[PDB]
Amino acid sequence: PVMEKLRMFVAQEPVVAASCLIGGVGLFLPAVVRPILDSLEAS
Amino acid sequence: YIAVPAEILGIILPLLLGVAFLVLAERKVMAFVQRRKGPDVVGSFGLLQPLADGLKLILKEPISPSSANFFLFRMAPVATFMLSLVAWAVVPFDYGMVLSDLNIGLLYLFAISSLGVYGIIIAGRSSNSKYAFLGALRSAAQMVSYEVSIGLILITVLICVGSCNLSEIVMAQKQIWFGIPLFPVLVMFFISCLAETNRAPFDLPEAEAELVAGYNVEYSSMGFALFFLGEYANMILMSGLCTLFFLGGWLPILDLPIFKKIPGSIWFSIKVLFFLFLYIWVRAAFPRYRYDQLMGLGWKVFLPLSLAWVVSVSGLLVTFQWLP
Amino acid sequence: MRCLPDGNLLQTKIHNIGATLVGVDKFGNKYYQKLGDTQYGRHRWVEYASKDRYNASQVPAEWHGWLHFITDHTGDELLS
Amino acid sequence: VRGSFLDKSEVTDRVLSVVKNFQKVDPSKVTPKANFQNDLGLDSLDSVEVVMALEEEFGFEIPDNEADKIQSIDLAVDFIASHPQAK
Amino acid sequence: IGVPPNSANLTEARRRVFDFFRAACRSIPTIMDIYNLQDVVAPSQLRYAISAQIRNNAHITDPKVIDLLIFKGMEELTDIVDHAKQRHHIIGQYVVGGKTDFLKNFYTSNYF
Amino acid sequence: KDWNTVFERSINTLFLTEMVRGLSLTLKYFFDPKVTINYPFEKGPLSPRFRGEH
Amino acid sequence: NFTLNFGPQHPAAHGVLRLVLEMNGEVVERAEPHIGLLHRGTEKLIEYKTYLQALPYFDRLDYVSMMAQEHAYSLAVEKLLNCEVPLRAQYIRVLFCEITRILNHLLALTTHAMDVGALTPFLWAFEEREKLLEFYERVSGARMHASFIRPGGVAQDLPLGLCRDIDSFTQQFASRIDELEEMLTGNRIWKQRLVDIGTVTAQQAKDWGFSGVMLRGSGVCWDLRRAAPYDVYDQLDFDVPVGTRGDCYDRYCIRIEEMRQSLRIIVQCLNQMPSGMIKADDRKLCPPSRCRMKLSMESLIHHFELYTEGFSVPASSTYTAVEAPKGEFGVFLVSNGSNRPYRCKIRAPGFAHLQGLDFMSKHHMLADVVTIIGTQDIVFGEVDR
Amino acid sequence: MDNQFIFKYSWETLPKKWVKKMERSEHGNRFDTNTDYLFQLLCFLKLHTYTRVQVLIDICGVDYPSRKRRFEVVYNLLSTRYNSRIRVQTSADEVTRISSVVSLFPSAGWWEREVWDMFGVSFINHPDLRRILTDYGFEGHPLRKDFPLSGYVQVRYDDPEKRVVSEPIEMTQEFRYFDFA
Amino acid sequence: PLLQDGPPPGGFAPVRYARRISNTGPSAMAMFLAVSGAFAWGMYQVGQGNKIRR
Amino acid sequence: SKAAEFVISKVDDLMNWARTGSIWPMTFGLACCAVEMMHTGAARYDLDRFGIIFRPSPRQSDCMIVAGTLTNKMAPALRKVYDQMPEPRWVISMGSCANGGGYYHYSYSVVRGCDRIVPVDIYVPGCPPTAEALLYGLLQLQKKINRRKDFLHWWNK
Amino acid sequence: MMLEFAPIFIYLVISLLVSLILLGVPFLFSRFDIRFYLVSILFLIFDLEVTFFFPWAVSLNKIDLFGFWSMMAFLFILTIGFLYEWKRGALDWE
Ligand SMILES: CCCCCCCCCCCCCCCCCC(=O)O[C@@H](COC(=O)CCCCCCCCCCCCCCC)COP(=O)(O)OC[C@H](O)CO
Ligand SMILES: CCCCCCCCCCCCCCCCCCCC(=O)O[C@H](COC(=O)CCCCCCCCCCCCCC)COP(=O)(O)OCCN
Ligand SMILES: CCCCCCCCCCCC(=O)SCCNC(=O)CCNC(=O)[C@H](O)C(C)(C)COP(=O)(O)O
Ligand code: SF4
Repeated sequence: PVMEKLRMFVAQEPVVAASCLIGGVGLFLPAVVRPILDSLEAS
Repeated sequence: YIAVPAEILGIILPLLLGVAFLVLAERKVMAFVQRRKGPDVVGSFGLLQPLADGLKLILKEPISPSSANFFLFRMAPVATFMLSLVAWAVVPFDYGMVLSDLNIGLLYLFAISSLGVYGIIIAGRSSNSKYAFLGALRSAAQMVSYEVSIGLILITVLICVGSCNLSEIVMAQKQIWFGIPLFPVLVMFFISCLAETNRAPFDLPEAEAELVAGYNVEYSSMGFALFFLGEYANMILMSGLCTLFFLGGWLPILDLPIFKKIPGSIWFSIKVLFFLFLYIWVRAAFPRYRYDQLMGLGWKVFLPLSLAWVVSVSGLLVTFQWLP
Repeated sequence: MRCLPDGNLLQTKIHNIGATLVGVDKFGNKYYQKLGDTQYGRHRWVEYASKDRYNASQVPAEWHGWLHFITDHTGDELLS
Repeated sequence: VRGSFLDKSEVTDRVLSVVKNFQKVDPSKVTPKANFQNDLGLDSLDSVEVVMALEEEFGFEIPDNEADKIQSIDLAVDFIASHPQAK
Repeated sequence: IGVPPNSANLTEARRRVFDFFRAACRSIPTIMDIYNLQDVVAPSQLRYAISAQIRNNAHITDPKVIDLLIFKGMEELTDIVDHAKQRHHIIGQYVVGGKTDFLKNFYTSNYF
Repeated sequence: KDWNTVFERSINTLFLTEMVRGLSLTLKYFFDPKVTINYPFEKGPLSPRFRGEH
Repeated sequence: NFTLNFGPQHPAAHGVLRLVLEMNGEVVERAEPHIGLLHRGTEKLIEYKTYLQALPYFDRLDYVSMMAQEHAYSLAVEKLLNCEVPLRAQYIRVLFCEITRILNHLLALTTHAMDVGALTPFLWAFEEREKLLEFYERVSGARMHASFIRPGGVAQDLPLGLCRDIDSFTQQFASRIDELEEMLTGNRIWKQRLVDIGTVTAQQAKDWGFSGVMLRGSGVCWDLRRAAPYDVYDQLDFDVPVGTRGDCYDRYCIRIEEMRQSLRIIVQCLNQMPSGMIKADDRKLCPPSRCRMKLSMESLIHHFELYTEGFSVPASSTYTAVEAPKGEFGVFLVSNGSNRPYRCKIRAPGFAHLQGLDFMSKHHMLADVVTIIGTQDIVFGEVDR
Repeated sequence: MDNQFIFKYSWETLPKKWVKKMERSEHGNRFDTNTDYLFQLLCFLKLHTYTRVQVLIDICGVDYPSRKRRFEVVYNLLSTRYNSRIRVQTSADEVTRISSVVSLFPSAGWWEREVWDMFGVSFINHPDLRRILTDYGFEGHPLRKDFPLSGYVQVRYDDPEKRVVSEPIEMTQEFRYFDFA
Repeated sequence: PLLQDGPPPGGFAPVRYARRISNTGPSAMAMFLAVSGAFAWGMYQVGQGNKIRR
Repeated sequence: SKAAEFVISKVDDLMNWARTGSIWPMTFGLACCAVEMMHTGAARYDLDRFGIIFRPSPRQSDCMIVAGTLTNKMAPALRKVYDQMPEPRWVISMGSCANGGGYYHYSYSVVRGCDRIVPVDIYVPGCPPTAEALLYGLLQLQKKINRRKDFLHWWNK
Repeated sequence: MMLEFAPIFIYLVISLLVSLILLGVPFLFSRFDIRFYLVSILFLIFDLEVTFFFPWAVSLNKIDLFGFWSMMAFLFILTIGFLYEWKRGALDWE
């Protein structure tokens, strides 16, 4: 039942969770969005 | 080069005056929050208080305890004071108003900050007092701990700007002040500046009542004054750095002719004054952390958040091709 | 000109603005009051005759009670 | 070469002198076999005194459960002459 | 560690006396260092003073009095060592480092 | 317990919301008049019962 | 283990506080207070005084809660004399006791807060302290050592207008308490400095003789004003706050609530204050009026007797305790029939509380020691006597 | 739990040889016991279900020079369980050690140190029995009636020795004893 | 004399002793939304400024 | 020397102005007098406004306020702290206890006046002196400091 | 160009002279705590991290995606080390 374990982790470690979200956005954008933007430019 | 010493003195002397009056302003604001007056007898509105205190200090006999580190004991305050002074060589107050237009100025500031720890360490060790030594060790550890977060925030600004030149960092904020998109980074930077300058709520050397002796407890006369002056000059410098990196330095709030009438040095000064007021206000508002709590905050909160902001800013700017 | 070095005297000169002269004693000290409410209505003070070398012990007995809110009688009424 | 025990003759002379110059011991009954109580006119307090004097002169502490057996000069010299802590 | 019960008889009290005397004598070098006495008095004179104090009370026959004297001696030794009050010729209560007495006292005052 | 309450706790912790109120009411006293007495021109109140110099 | 010898020779941390701590790094292994630095021989001095001359010694024991100790000593003397106090005097006594409790709690809370780095609440609270000192001075002519509460009642009646000014103070004091609280109560730094610091179980509190806030913080509902009431406390409404965690934070909250309840009691005393005498009417133990002594022989004789020899107290002995701001303050008084106390043993709560510092501070950080000292509310005048 | 119930129940339940004197008075219920039974009596009162005397409020000495056992040691105790107070007393002399009650009440530690400092009564099994109030190296026991009010010595700074030192007292104006009896 | 200091007829006006509740303060979503929107729009502006500088 | 004396007097006036305008007392808070001293430093009297700042270390202190009873046990600690104070330095005795032993004068454990341990410049009477009385005592200290002629005495030595 | 460093040297000389004047005018009238070593080690590691960040930050416009991901891998290794330190209690000062 890992959907309140994540809830508990966020409640108890807000700083670590926020850091993971911010850095994960920073990693997700070049990994996913950038190739999409490059593909839309080719066509 | 013959006129260079005149420029250097025109920096150093008004800075020393500004520190002398920052002490008075701290006392005044603290008093007014506390529903009292603060210095108002020595001179009109207490404006002669700093000169009297400095005169008292120079007229005080030096002690120089019978230690085996006679040279080091007096040189430590000299080191910290000189380091506090020399950071201002690269600080621009307006377009073209700067002593040294260093291309590597950001890293130079980081280096000066990293050098600041030695005065405290040497004062603690040379004083021949276990309490001073322990306090100095704790203060040094705190400063090195928060230096990591300061450096990472510097990297975030550098990614946005693409140059280590402080004037270029200012002029890169013509479109928008960096403190608007990076507001949490600015809050983090201000807190890290508080911790790095041993200021409340991080002022361990001020916690004598908490059985925590400061690193300068054995100092008297002008060595103690040198430590104090270096600390307050560093407070002014941290306010200036907050202004440069996030509030657009000498730039006006809005790119309009009405705002462009007033000189850029005045904009820079006003922002610096706001940050100094926040220094005093914070000291007036809150109690202090324990050493262990603030170390935990340094390593467990500010480092991960600073690194995350580095990653997020760089990834976003690379993705949409908004790099400088 | 004593205001520039002596900030204590400056505060008295500022707060004398709008004040009422209540009396003068045998040493030339001047006594003022406001009749407002800032320090819970306590608005009595003395301007010492000597603008330098003033000292609290120079207040005579007839005015000491008035100055310390011990009595509402001024020095003049006590002397009469 | 380095050793770990003081020489027997040296310890004998040292203890003999300590007993001879103590307070109440005429340097004529002090023989390398003389007993503190029976032959030196010393009470138990004085014998404890002498044993404590043996400690200072050789720079180390003699156990309380061992001092009860040092009753003459021969037993003393037997003890200190083989104790490594003796100096 | 804790305060022991009163000595049941003179034998065990004498044993406690000997233990106290050993503890007092073994602390002499610490006292010499603390008070800087190297050039003021020999360690044996300290030992002799302690033993003389023990001897001046050799007439006591009540074990409880002996136990109390030992307790007080331990407290005085502890204060001498742990909380030394340096004077010059005086440690705690001991001075360290042709006419009869009546004439001297008479020349001194009327209160003998 | 619930995503909304956990989110509200996280924001409050991250944004130092409770530290703002202390700053605000410290600033309110900044503009109010001061209680300091301008000794020796002004004195504190005393009563006829005051026990001073015999 | 290393040994840090901490003596703050300044009122930042008491002033005669002297601590020997054994540390394992920054962790406290054992705390050993060294006391007697303010031992002034009070209990010996009292035996050389008449019962009236002894009274000012009690102002100087817990010299932040002056009138409370005055009250306790007067009660002990009244108990041995079987002396009846008039109701108006009872009400004045309780009113001043609760003013004293507020004076003590303000000082204790804000000196602790300043010790852990919160500077402003001290100034804010000390202005209110100044207002309460003015009530002390208006009734006694002294800001602190009033010697106002005496065997038989109080020294003098209230000056006209005092009750109105006290009412004016009460109308605004709740906002001052609220400001102190908003500065401290919810602040994350304040909670981090006080939560789970110096935990005390109820069994530990009983074992170490804890009283007052030090005992109620551990969940033990015990207040002498309700358990063994005196004066007019049984005619008054107030709550007894108790803790649930037994730590420094609970004790801070309890002290705040106690200030609120003291305000409540003061309001009730102001409204229920009756008219009549402020001194017991037995003419063998109380001073006559100035005009009576100048007009009547019997009065003059009694005045002469009272101020030279003092009254006698029949041979007896008893222990009398009150709920002082710092906890149970007790006096063991022994009388031999003469005009001087034969023996006066003073039972100070700070003596028990400071003795508990060793077990309270075990395994805590160095910086928590001052926090624990502050939560104990130690004044060495009563610890040392 | 009133003082009538405590008096009657303690008479019925306590071992007889523990209590020599029992007083019931509005000044307090009082039990006097020999020194050898003090510890057991206090343990009984603390542990027994119908007494639950859990708090030791204080211990103090009283000097009676006219008595063969001049010192009287008074134990003031409290039952928060039953909202009642009890006083237990025993007598002592200058050389007879009495039992410590630290193992029963940890609060006793310092009160016993104080009795020893002020009066000179010693306590068996006390873990750390040294003076607590007087100056280091103090001689005598100040609360004894024969100890003079100003003591025997005073202190002053001595410039030649560069230290504070102790000398026999010298009084500029002696304490005046006013005998109104 | 017969006049003593005491309450007026009817007693003194009632006084509050309990804590007063101030206010909740700024919403969490509002602060999250303001910071997130400022970040997004400001980073877009940073890109525009970088283009102009280039 | 019609010109040297004027310059010397001006120098001494400057030194005295500096030393009176920045007095940094260390507080020896021993007993009840320390509470009135705390009130003197509080908002109503605000010793800060006279330039008076209280220091934790004797090394940064120009003045020692002895506020309360001095016991024989405490006297060595007071003297050692006084001996760490750098020159020039002054001592203010506050309250009857510090002045002459006060209510405890005849006790076996009390020093009969702190002037038996350290030289005293100003005595502030009272038990306790009011906060305003302490402020008056500090103004008397200023008056004493303003009679100094250090530069003139050294020029002539 | 290195021309701009000369004013810094002259500034240092003047600041030193001011220091000597101010300091010299008044002369006219055994408990090893490993956690400090550990915090020193952590500071050393993240000091080198900042060092390596500087050229990367100024070079992002030229190194593009490859440089970004190479620095990301560097950071991944160092952050695994940081997680190891965090779990082992190197970041706890209690
Ligand atoms: C704290 C943050 C942790 C982040 C951890 C997650 C990321 C770790 C790095 C994982 C490797 C890359 C994963 C990302 C996948 C997307 C890669 C991608 O987008 O492809 C680009 C190419 O990306 C790469 O090839 C870079 C790979 C990074 C190297 C990672 C090391 C992998 C193994 C190396 C072996 C060497 C031995 C290791 C020594 C220890 C395309 O670029 P281009 O070919 O169009 O032009 C090149 C560039 O734009 C101009 O300079
Ligand atoms: C024009 C005005 C400009 C003003 C500029 C300066 C602003 C003022 C700064 C000073 C404010 C007062 C300073 C005194 C407080 C110091 C104490 C800080 C304690 C601390 O850091 O706590 C941590 C949270 O705060 C933190 O973590 C702080 C960093 C917060 C960064 C936010 C990170 C996420 C933001 C969301 C971004 C999302 C959008 C982008 C996608 C968590 O530690 P704890 O132990 O105290 O926990 C207990 C939580 N109750
Ligand atoms: C610097 C110094 C610090 C420490 C100072 C300590 C001062 C302590 C002063 C008090 C010491 C005492 O008297 S402690 C009490 C001493 N009193 C007794 O022992 C009485 C019984 N008598 C005997 O045992 C024998 O007469 C005896 C000769 C002693 C031995 O036995 P022998 O005949 O079989 O040798
Ligand atoms: S002089 Fe009075 S107020 Fe001051 S410490 Fe002594 S007894 Fe307390």
